[PDB]
Amino acid sequence: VQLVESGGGLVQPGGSRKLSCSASGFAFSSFGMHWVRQAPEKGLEWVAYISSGSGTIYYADTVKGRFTISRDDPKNTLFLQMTSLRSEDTAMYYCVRSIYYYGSSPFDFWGQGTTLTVSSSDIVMTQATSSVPVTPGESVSISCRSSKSLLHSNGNTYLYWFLQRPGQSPQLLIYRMSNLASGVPDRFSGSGSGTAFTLTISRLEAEDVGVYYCMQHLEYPLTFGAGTKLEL
Amino acid sequence: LSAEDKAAVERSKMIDRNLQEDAERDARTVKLLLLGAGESGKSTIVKQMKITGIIETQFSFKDLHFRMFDVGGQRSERKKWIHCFEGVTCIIFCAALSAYDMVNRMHESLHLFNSICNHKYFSTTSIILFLNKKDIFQEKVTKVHLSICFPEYTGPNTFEDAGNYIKNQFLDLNLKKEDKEIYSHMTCATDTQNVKFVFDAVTDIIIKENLKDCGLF
Amino acid sequence: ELDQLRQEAEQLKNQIRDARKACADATLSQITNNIDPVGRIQMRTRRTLRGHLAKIYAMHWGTDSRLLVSASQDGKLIIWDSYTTNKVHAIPLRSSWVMTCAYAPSGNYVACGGLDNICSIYNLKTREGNVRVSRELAGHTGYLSCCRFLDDNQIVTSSGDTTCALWDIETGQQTTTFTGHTGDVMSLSLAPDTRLFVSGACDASAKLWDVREGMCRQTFTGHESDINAICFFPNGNAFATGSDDATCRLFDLRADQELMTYSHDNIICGITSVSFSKSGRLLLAGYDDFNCNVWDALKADRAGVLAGHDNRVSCLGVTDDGMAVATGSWDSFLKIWN
Amino acid sequence: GVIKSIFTFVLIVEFIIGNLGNSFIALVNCIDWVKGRKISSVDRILTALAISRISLVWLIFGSWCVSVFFPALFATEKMFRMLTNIWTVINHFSVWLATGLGTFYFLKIANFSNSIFLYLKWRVKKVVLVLLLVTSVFLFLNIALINIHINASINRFSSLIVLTSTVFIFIPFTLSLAMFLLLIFSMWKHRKKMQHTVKGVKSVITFFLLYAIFSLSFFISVWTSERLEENLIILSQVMGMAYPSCHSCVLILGNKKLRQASLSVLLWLR
Amino acid sequence: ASIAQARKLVEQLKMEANIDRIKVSKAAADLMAYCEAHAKEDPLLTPVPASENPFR
Ligand SMILES: CC(C)CCC[C@@H](C)[C@H]1CC[C@H]2[C@@H]3CC=C4C[C@@H](O)CC[C@]4(C)[C@H]3CC[C@]12C
Ligand SMILES: Cc1cc(C(F)(F)F)nc(Nc2ccccc2-c2nnn[nH]2)n1
Repeated sequence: VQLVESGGGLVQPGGSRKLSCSASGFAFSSFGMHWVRQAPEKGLEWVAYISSGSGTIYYADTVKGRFTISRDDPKNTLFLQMTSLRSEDTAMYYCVRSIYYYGSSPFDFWGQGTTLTVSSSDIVMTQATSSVPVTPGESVSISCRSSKSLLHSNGNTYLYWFLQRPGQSPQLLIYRMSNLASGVPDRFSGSGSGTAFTLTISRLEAEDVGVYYCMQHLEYPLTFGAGTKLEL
Repeated sequence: LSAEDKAAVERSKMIDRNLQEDAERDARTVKLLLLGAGESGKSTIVKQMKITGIIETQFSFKDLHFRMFDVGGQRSERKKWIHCFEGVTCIIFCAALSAYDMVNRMHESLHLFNSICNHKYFSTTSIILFLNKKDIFQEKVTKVHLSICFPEYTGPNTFEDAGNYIKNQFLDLNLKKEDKEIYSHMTCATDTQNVKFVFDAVTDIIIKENLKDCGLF
Repeated sequence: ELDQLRQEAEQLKNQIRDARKACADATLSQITNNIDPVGRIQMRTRRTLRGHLAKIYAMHWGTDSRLLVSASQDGKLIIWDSYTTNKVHAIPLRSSWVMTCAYAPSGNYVACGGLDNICSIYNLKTREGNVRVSRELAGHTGYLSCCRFLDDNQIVTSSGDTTCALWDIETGQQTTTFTGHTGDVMSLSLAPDTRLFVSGACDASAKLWDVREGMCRQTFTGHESDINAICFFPNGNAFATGSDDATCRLFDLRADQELMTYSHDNIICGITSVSFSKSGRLLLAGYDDFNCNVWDALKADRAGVLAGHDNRVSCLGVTDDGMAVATGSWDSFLKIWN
Repeated sequence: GVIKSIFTFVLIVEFIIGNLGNSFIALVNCIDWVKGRKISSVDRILTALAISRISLVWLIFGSWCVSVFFPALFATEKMFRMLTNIWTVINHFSVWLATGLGTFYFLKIANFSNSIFLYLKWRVKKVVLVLLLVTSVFLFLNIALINIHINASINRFSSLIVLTSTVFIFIPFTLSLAMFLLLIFSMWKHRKKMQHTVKGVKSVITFFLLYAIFSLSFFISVWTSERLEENLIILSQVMGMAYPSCHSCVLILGNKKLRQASLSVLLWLR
Repeated sequence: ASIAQARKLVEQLKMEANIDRIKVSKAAADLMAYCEAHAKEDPLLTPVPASENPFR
């Protein structure tokens, strides 16, 4: 499974740079997709969403109508045709491997990314932990409170957790605030009281170093926390 | 609903859309089931129409796809998996016209044809009678009489009359003649037009099913 | 000598019949007569699972008693989210003919099986994202009528080769073949402790096997028709087996004999599935009458005429939490009842 | 005089036969709807047609009652505009629903390998509904033009009313004829295809021919022949209502489960 | 020839027959006890109010 992309480079503001992300290894046409930016020295915020074949497309308030993202299911490639670049649009785009069923693991794989640079009522979430010194062999419960209660009629608490290692791409740790993603060691577990959401990690090693993003999936203008860095 | 619920519902509708396109392709992709006894010309007919468990053969002919299913393997009571062939929209039975005297294999051939056509599940699936090994029967009909096969035979030892009598007996095994119709195509085991016969018969079945679904027939 | 061995077998059959009769002092109806009857059960259709283009053949639940796997002849194995009706998956089969589907208790794996004679086992949580076969077990000379995961690696397959088989998925071979069923096994039920599994075959006899030791422990021949679905009691010392004669016969392990028969003059369509409850008070069955008639286990009477399906209820199941009942049918819809 | 008498006679016999036919379709579909018997899309379309044509027949009987109960009210021209508007709406719905039925039959029965037909074959119910929804522009244009003609009449004038709605109903009839004619060919080419290998409609074609010849006769007569202006209203009403009178009969004859229901109720009457 | 499977069937039948058989009365009593001690928490027998039912 791979998520290679295209685009990038110095693109003049107000222009039109198209990013094509081709995936070889899984079913493009039966497995949805996203676009999450990440500035060179900032956190990650969701940009656009494409169903597994462009069923419904959603945009952030800063890219609403400005972008036009599609895909070619026969070509196994996802196309980010982006128009009218600006100063706040220069960010490292991840064509996110996102799937949507019950107990699914969306955002499981994030591609190698392609940095795009430009020449010169949401559910806000809190990551007040900021910086925490994590010691090996110690249990860690990290918190992310939600502005709106993340519960629902079905009772699923839509909170996610992602691991961003230096130079690599985020991988899903805890999905729906309690469940554990495939390939994650069993030392992670998820529990929460409705607003205060504790990510329980026991006996951490060097494989966990990085930053942790809490993502909700209630109202589709998704929010990510600032991301608390976990360093020894 | 929630954004996850909305996205999962969208993925549900679009899995439904993918299944809808699959069923569109299956509108022209017609399911055939081959019913042959042990060495009943089934290999010859599958070879000609080409030009254990099950054997699946996919192909097409003038923009009409066919998926043929061979069930010679999996010898069992056949009363506990035959309902899987409810969705098949064509049945091709196979035999040899000369199989009326060795041991009688014609008895068992007609027996499973009766169990298939007069089945409480196959009351709405039609019949194609692919016959093979016609040359041996043509050579042998004058040699030995058919009366040993059927004690109620008074005709001559001629291939035309013997074939007609065998086809009358074979057709009499069906009692629900309204929903299904039996096509016949006498093959001398060397014809290349078997796939064309399948095309025409399957198109006829599609026409008849569509007429019934329109309430006209 | 075949004659003397046959005579010894007949004498052993006479001995088992005599022991069963000598242990039959009183019936379960006698004991249960002096208790308040269940009465009438009313469960409606709370949601219908639409999307299968073909008829649903097998249905199974999960440990969480939410997810639901359904097998159809359309070549698709679809998983559903019951509470919020949503097609989780659409697995395109190599062979469109599937009769059994088993959701592993871990929820990481599903199984199919049919005329391909192969237990196609899929790692749903694929690193790719789609669903692909993880193993294609090829050792059975017959159709796979029922499979049930013991662990993620152990699967017991009830096949058309007159034998059940315990498989090592990673190895691919059969670690133990359960022989003794003169007829092809149609359904198997697991005890809660996952130590002894029963197998209802077409020989009108369910056999209680020992998974580890490898031989049958007790045999139960009371039916006049082949056993299509078998379900242990929640305690596990008894089970109810459904047949095509429209009669379900409950057998007790310790007495190793028949207990009760659930039949009526109105019900002639054969039972296609058998389900208990979390307490075992109620015996559900799906028939060819396109209906789900449900029986009172303790007292022989029909305590429900649940009917919402146009076609035959092939697969019937009850959740692990006992909250609801699923009724997969040939009308291409699964419906939950409450 | 005598022309008015026997035309009222044929109007009333059409009223009774159309009422019986549409009530027949509606009853034999609704009873299966409530009993639980499986009902097909064809019979749903036939139920919609039955209710539309029963509304049409009721409206024509109301028009004749106005002609009889109060001729002074028949001379008001206000009820005339009001009734003409609703008649146009309902009869357009009825005729285009019949044409949608024809589209259903032609899409499902014929065997055309073109991608247009194969796409149309899959969505055959959706195509019928789309046709019933897209004939709304034709209905609106007919309403506007007949209202322009009635305003001009208020300001031989009735001859333009009968001529206009004559053409506006032939146009869905001929598009039905195009689909029906292709059905004969597609069956004929399939019959010929099977002819090389081993080897109800009369009612619909006869009814189409009778409708066409009567419509052409009345159209040309009003266009050229005189002496029909003084009976233009009554003849126009009977002719413009005869389509739901007999098309329902030929339709219940064509359909198989409607025919079986007719046989069952005939046995019940015995 | 037939000695193999004949002896196998005889041995299996002997192993099945030698097992102790509790009287049907005790089996029925145990079934009743398990049914009664668990019928209270049976949502099928006692349909819980829909506030506790995720199938509203
Ligand atoms: C010839 C075929 C194809 C089309 C038939 C429709 C036309 C010609 C006919 C049939 C029904 C008719 C209308 C029915 C009833 C009345 C009410 C009366 O107070 C004035 C005439 C008026 C308003 C008729 C005008 C002409 C009419 C619209
Ligand atoms: C009784 C009968 C039989 C048949 C059959 F030939 F297919 F068998 N077809 C129709 N109908 C139509 C078919 C195509 C187009 C238009 C109509 C139509 N329009 N109005 N009435 N029929 N009807």
